[PDB]
Amino acid sequence: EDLLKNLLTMGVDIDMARKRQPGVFHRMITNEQDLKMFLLSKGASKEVIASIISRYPRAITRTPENLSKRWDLWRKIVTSDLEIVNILERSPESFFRSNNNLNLENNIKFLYSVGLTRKCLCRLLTNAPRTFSNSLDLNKQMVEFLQAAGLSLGHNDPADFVRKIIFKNPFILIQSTKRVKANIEFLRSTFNLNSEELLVLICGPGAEILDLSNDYARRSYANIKEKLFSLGCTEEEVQKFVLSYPDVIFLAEKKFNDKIDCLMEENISISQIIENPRVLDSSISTLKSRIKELVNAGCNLSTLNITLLSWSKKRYEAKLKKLS
DNA sequence: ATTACCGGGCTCTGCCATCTTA
DNA sequence: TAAGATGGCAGAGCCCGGTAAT
Repeated sequence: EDLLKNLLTMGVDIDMARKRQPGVFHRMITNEQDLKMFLLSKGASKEVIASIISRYPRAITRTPENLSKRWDLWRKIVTSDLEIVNILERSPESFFRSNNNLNLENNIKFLYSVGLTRKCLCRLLTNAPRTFSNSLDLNKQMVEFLQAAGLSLGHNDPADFVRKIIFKNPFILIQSTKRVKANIEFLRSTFNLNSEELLVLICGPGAEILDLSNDYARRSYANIKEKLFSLGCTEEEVQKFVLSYPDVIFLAEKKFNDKIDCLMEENISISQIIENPRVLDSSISTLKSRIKELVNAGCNLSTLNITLLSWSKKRYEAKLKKLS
């Protein structure tokens, strides 16, 4: 009876919560009060708590014992309570979507057995907390898939390919094997692509391509190809460009296009752009801002070394002063 | 003294469909 | 036989600066 009343004083968005997990509002007993006190005990603010419950109401059905034990387990990896509060504020999901603290502990044990340092586990938990609410079996499937993928390519020891991939791509363990697989084949088919260069790309600059949802990478590449084609770039140039800078794939089509256009409207050549791909790191606002200042000075941009467009504020602002 | 090369940091959460489970 | 547990989807960059090269 008191549920809807307490949720209110807690400042919970009751309507949003009702829509997310209706079943929680039909339970006879709930522990919203204990949860609030528990989360307060560990630094969480009243607003954070309200936000947490609004998003994952089932949170209020956990007991003081489970909560405390789960938290303790996380503290085997994360060095402070505050670090755990921030993770839960980001997404309540990993912490609250399971009450199975045995599975959690097995996940921790299994990851250690994979050869991962506690520092790495901390990295995994902080970046991809949801790794730890996966079933052990799900985490096993991915690790196996990765070993199998490692040796199916030219890797001297798969067990170490796994750890490299996990370090560069903390999110790898919260992707389906279907998704990752599709992204590897995309890369393999689309480009060259010998195993040795595939490995490097995968454990390096192109690591997060493997986390890309279905058809997103193929579609992004096809737009890049078209856009660059219409601009007089050959296929080999496009390939070279994307491989020298796979981050470009993460941009939305319109953003990529808009960014190319905003540069070339100031008469920077497409050749200048793709030979200095990092200029594509700066936002359209930042590029426009700097382009104004540069042309606002003696600069012609057509013959200027445009690398500065993507330099840190400090280094850019310095070069700009000198330029006057 | 200045630019090139290059890696690292942030936050990547929140929804829904399908099973398990009691 | 409804909730809880679980898997898996779609989501759509920008910035800084240490160190090597010049």
